[PDB]
Amino acid sequence: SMSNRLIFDADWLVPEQVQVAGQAIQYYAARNIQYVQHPVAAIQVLNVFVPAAYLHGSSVNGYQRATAPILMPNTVGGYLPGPADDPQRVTWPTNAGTIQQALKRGYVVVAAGIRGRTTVDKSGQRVGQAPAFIVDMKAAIRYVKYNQGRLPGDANRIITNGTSAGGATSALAGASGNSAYFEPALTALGAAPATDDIFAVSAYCPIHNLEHADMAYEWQFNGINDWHRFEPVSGQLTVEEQALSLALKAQFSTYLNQLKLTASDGTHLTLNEAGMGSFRDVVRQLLISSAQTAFDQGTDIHKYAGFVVTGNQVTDLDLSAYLKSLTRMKAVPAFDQLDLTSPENNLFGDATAKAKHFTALAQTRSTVTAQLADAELIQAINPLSYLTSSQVAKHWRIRHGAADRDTSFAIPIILAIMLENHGYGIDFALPWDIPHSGDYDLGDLFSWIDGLCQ
Ligand SMILES: CCOC(=O)c1cc(O)c(O)c(O)c1
Repeated sequence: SMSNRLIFDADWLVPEQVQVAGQAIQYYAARNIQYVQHPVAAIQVLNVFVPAAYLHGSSVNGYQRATAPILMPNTVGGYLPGPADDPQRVTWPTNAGTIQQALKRGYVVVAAGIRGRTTVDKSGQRVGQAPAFIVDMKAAIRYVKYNQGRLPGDANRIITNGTSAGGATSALAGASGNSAYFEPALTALGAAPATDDIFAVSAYCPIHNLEHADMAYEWQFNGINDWHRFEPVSGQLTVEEQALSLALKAQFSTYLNQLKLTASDGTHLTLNEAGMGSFRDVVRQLLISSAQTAFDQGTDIHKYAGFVVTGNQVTDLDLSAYLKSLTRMKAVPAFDQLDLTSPENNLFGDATAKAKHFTALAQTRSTVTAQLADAELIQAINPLSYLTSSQVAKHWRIRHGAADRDTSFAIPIILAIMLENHGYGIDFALPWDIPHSGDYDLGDLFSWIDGLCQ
């Protein structure tokens, strides 16, 4: 209700510890904070965790109570609801281990719970489909920022983190700070009256740019006709699927070209009608760079086909061979399925429709009665749209595993290039033989954060 003043009180913080890696880590916790006045779902609370030193005058890793970074991780996966996390948490889904490490690192952590596509309200009405997830994420950011100086850590040093859908969530938050589009939703929630622009973005395999992901996917996996994706399940593409695949691949050239992406010197990155060109060379060079890094560590990079090694250097790559050994994960279309059965179909549904299309192609060739999601909505939840009406985070670190087949490498790469083309700081890589996952390189992530904040 409006009796909730959204005022944080450090006296709520109570001491706890967690034994991790030969050390007990001392911290304080304040759990289940209602971060908006008018929540529609019980999941809409946030936890706050604080290195013990910050309640005793002391410092950790060069940070203090007023200066510490605020890590805002989320537990969002598959665009499902992400409960408020907790270093003591051991039920799926959780990044408790990351929270432990971030506390050890001296970060304040604010783990907000976020509605997802399956979330329902008191009556059993869906209230977690787009753009609920980013609205909630923003509402939690606003809470923190409204509470600057009551809440430990620096609210001008918020750094979101997330994996997959959670990665897109982190990314979208960094891209869309103070976007007018979300104002009516936040106001309807009674979120705190403060800004929601953040400082830095960490994102692992962000499943974003959803309305172009079908094109990017086929540009990559066309020619590979068997797919493999909890139960082991697999199929073989139909002629119809193959038709869509070939068409989706072709269309990707047209989309990619109009982006006007450029390389470091200044060359327009392009593709011809057959999907070949300087942009494909960039993808290839990034995989080559990923393989070299592993090679230098004594890793057998020939686990996957295609790599040319000359002496001690990965000099080239047969991209098609690699992709064939990587294997295709999703059928066609990969994201906007024609029978509305994908997570993203469900994501774009509403209180009325469980699922919608979000591309012209899938709406046109729909095998089930369906409507197209609002064009402004699709646009609003795509990070890329804010780079080409908001204040954007200036610092980004993006990772997508070279063994991750959940979305085309082209998706994170486009994001990284746009960021770079437009003057943002951007640390990008496709970590060798890394599957769909996140938080696997915390030592480098934390070092990157420490580079920004100290
Ligand atoms: C399965 C874990 O990762 C996900 O969050 C995720 C989300 C999506 O929207 C996807 O399309 C996907 O392949 C994975």
